Amino acid sequence: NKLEDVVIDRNLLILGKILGEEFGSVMEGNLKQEDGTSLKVAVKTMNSSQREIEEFLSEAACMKDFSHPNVIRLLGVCIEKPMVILPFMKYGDLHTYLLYSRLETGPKHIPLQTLLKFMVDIALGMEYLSNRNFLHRDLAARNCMLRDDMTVCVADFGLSMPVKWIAIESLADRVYTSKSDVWAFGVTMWEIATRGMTPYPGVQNHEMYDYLLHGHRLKQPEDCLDELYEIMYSCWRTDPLDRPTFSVLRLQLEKLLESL
Ligand SMILES: Nc1ncnc2c1ncn2[C@@H]1O[C@H](COP(=O)(O)OP(=O)(O)O)[C@@H](O)[C@H]1O
Ligand SMILES: [Cl-]
Ligand SMILES: [Cl-]
Ligand SMILES: [Mg+2]
Repeated sequence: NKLEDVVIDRNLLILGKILGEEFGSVMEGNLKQEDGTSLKVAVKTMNSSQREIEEFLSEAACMKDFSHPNVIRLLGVCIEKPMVILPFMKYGDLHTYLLYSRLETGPKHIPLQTLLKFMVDIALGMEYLSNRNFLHRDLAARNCMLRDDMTVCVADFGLSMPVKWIAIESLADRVYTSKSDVWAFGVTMWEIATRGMTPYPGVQNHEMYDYLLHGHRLKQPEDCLDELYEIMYSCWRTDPLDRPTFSVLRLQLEKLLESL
């Protein structure tokens, strides 16, 4: 009953072109605001029990209350069939951006100081979520969005295959904790320092557990500072408990950036 303040009236929403397509489609849209003005949004669609539907609205109400510059907001949900409504980020996801920087007509070559700042943004957003015991469960550069001022925010968390982002302990069992998000953040850092390489070249998805079980990890990128590799490497320690917290990671990266 009380969790209806997360619901948006359908006729305040206009749906346009598809941005992306398995168990959902994401579309551009316009949302009319209490302001009277209209905002550009991205809309992701997704039993029929009353117990299961309240569990969704609660989670959504939770996410709508998140307010941090490095965490994307949930604007609300429309129910026709549920659709979650997020602000549209014109500059798109960090992974594509990273690939474009390696091509003419894309952003310029991204210097080290900018790549590190991206990692600090993501660490902060992750620290914010972790502080609220909210597991992300799908961190990767493709899920880090660029705001119009070029700050990075984490996205596509909560509300419920990317094998190469999944921590060893989570491959082995049905186990996902904050330390698994930390593993994923290391992979995301590696994606950023490689300017968008797919993790583990030469390793196939189905080989990933055997490969990790043998103690192999993502290799240091060619010209990336030893200090930076040490930080990402600590994210993949076999024992989840030996991995640093996000608060620890975030300060390590700030101090590294500050040193340059
Ligand atoms: N809030 C948003 N604003 C703008 N584009 C978005 C937003 N959320 C997702 N997208 C884009 O829509 C497409 C589909 O997103 P998604 O289904 O989350 O796929 P992916 O697996 O690439 O992250 C992607 O290209 C993604 O970058
Ligand atoms: Cl590549
Ligand atoms: Cl590798
Ligand atoms: Mg996504």
